[PDB]
Amino acid sequence: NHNAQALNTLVKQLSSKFGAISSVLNDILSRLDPPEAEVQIDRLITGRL
Amino acid sequence: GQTGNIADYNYKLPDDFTGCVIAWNSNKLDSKPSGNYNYLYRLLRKSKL
Repeated sequence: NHNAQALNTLVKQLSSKFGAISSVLNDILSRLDPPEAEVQIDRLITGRL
Repeated sequence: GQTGNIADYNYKLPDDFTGCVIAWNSNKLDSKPSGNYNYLYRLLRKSKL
């Protein structure tokens, strides 16, 4: 159970925003210019790491 | 990271540009009562530069 739980938690943390505009990377890439999108992607990368 | 007519169709500073932008007024030299039609810019193009 614990193992399964861990995996689920990991997957669930893909949906979290970590203070970014949205969890989806494509949405950030489309909406924001690359210089502004870099900061959001950096926040998401830090959270996922 | 700035988008505009000049930025996209005339001259684009790279995303990771290193340097200084130097600008100064040139109304005395580049302006004539008849009109300085010599200078041109582009406002129509197929794709961004």
